[PDB]
Amino acid sequence: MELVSVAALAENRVIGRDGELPWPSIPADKKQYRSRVADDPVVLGRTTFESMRDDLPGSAQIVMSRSERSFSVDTAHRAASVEEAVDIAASLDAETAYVIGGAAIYALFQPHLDRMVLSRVPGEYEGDTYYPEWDAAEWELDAETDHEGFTLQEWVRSASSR
Repeated sequence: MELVSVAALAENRVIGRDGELPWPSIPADKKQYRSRVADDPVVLGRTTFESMRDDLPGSAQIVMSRSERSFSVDTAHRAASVEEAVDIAASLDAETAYVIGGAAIYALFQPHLDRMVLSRVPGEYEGDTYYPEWDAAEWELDAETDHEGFTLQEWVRSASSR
């Protein structure tokens, strides 16, 4: 298919403070992220990647920026656009990819995703890394379910019926 974005967030829709997220990681976060993204390649920022230099996601780790390439693991690589992020994920070996995302990533990828997977986590936070708005004719609800610490949320792009 193509690629699906996977971020976790609270009040003001805050992604996190240090990198991806300000809590360390609950077992439902690192198990839903690993049965979603551990086989599949992930497209992500310098906020989320300056973290994932320690913990890596799946079969590759793509950065949407304009840096020189070459980062830390051999499964870690750099996209210049959405077209360069999809062409590098399909060049390694994959049908779908994912996205942790982003200060810029979810805000640039929103029209180009297969799905917007999200994680609704309580506790209420100050205002550092921000997520985009959600609509009704751009994307519908694929799945809503309860998880350990949060609510899982799967959004699908607009499907034709009548």
